[PDB]
Amino acid sequence: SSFSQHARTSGRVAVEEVDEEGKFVRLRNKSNEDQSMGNWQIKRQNGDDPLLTYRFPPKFTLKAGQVVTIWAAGAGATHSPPTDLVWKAQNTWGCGNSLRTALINSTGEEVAMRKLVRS
Amino acid sequence: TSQKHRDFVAEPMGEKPVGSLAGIGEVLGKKLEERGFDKAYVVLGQFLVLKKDEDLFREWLKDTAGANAKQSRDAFGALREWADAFL
Amino acid sequence: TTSQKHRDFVAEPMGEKPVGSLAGIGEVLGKKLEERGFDKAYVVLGQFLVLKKDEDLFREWLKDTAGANAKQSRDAFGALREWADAFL
Amino acid sequence: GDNYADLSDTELTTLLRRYNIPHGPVVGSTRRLYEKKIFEYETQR
Repeated sequence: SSFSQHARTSGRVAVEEVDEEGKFVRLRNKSNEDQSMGNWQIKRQNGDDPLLTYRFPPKFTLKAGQVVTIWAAGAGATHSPPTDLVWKAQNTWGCGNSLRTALINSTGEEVAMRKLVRS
Repeated sequence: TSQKHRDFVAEPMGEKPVGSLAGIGEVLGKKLEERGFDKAYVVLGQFLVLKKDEDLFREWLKDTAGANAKQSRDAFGALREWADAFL
Repeated sequence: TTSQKHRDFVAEPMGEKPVGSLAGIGEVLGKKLEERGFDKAYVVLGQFLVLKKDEDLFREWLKDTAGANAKQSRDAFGALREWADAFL
Repeated sequence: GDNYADLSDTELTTLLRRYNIPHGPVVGSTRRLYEKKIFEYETQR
């Protein structure tokens, strides 16, 4: 699909799917235990563009095995916590030939990443 | 691109054996282990101290463990893609 | 007991950070490492990995190659080791 | 015996720089490779 994928997951939550056309980022708690994600951040680096930062609410739990999808404002999704969050101030996650989406925890450490790169 | 390449570059390598690296066939992998490059990360290290340079790396792999051109090309390519994603 | 420099190095992939970003690499030490060709942190990572993450070989190499003292080689080793456990 | 194995790591680096041979640092696992580069360079005059 022109994009190759590379992923690192060091804790319970993975960056499971990144839409190539910038509509959403999808996280999955791939473990059997709930994950507190209060004040976690998704950081999206597209090529040489300015960095995009989405902050989770000060309290947020991704339950065991469950998924949360963060939608860009332009996708037209329905805001419905905790499975579907809309990023109302940002129109797209961004496109290009190198899309890097990192999950950062509350103390500033990168705990998961998914990178898409096109030939 | 090969399956071995895609499986190696898709995720962190940790302590995978040197044969997990694309291009590392059976004899090549045995020769690398005898020379102390038993894990993929040790070959990564050599790639990094050669400053990711293709010609230096492929010449080192050929002279140290007898890699042919296709093997050294695929090992180099796999390490460069891995490092671009994970370093 | 851990420094901000250390915490910032192990928190994320090192990419193309200069050698001076690694914990324990002070001003004089980093300049001597750059003169020996170690301009980026990842080149020091490379030497760490080819020495098979061995503490004694790595710290002795850093002392004899670039004049690092015991505290500096301890902190650089610790930060490289913790980074590799998290990201390699 | 061999003028290339007897060079110190510093002298090796000086020769790599003097001859404009692209290189990273001289370490144990790169010593043999750079000795060969200098040998080949000096053979091509």
